[PDB]
Amino acid sequence: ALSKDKEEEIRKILRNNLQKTRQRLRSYNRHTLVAD
Amino acid sequence: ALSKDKEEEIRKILRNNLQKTRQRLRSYNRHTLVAD
Amino acid sequence: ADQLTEEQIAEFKEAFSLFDKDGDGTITTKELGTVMRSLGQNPTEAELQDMINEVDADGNGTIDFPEFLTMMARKMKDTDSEEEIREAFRVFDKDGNGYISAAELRHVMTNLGEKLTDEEVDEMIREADIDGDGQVNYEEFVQMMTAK
Ligand SMILES: [Ca+2]
Ligand SMILES: [Ca+2]
Ligand SMILES: [Ca+2]
Ligand SMILES: [Ca+2]
Repeated sequence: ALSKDKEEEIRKILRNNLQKTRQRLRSYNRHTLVAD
Repeated sequence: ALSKDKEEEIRKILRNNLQKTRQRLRSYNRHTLVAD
Repeated sequence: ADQLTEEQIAEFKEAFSLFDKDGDGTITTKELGTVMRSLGQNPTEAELQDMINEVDADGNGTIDFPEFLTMMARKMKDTDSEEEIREAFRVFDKDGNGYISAAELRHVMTNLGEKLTDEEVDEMIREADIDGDGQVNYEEFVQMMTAK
């Protein structure tokens, strides 16, 4: 029975790290090209 | 051997705690005086 | 995980000393009142008793250093918050296995209404996987939730 506000805080925390993780993940896109 | 500035900070430290108790005291006023 | 540094604790001890003018290790109404009066504050006797009573968690009639430590730490007195934290674990730990796996995390992320790759989940789990056991434990989850 978590409040919506509490859930939102949890989501924001996860969202915040997700964006940072996504940025780092997208960084490796450079090495996703193995064509030569 | 602390600077007076530290002592001044106590006023803020006590004021913060004092306000919390004061608000609690204020809540008793609501129980004795109520109108709607 | 989060602990006060020696410098902060030293300041805390000094703060106790600030209220404990006689240095007897005990702070009473007279000492507290004297400190407040010294600060130019003029509290009533009832208020002074209330101040001690409110923060007197042990109810020993006095405010000990531990009581002051939490007092000046501005810690919440709501211990029911532990239940709320536990509930969050129950929500995330849908399978109730006591642990949060990548699949369980993926379901939470999926419920957000976004599509992410398994690799992203694995990377997120990996980063939050402090012990590197391939699973997220309670301590690891707490670190994730206390992340700012
Ligand atoms: Ca004392
Ligand atoms: Ca006490
Ligand atoms: Ca689980
Ligand atoms: Ca782990």
